[PDB]
Amino acid sequence: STTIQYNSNYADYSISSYLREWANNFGDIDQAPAETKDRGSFSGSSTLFSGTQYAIGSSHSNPEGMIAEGDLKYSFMPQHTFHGQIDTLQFGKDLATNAGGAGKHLEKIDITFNELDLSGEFDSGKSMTENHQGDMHKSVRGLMKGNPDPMLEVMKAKGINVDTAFKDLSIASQYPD
Repeated sequence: STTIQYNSNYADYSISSYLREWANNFGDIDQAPAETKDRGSFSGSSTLFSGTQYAIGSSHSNPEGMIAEGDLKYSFMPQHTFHGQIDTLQFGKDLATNAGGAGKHLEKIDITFNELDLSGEFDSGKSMTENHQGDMHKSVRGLMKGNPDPMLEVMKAKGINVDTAFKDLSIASQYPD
């Protein structure tokens, strides 16, 4: 089952209120110019467009960031679809690089989803419109564009209550203080 760990400073927030705050501050990646448009980084595999971790911070001089872990694949040219399976999804602030030999961490961890089972399939013979409708792609793309609604819809479809405060959510445990 999906469970959640949360920093006690967010005990009164819900998934919805937290992600709306996080996404507003992360901002829309597509409104950043190339020089500062940070498309994130993969680690965990010896190749460029896939990995066991994907980490991305705001392109708008704000500290918000998110980390996904799982079997993470990006189809690159020509359909640019994120697919595979996200097992862990973490939101917070202040991404920093781990020691080399590797990946990133959030210096301020706010919310972590454990065993999220957020997946998407890619079929090169389907259109870009259809491939972009996979749960993993639409939800992560939306967050990158400052829009938490697709991820919230995916979480509701998983039976996760996105309106309950973390302190009252039966699947959520506070991080120790």
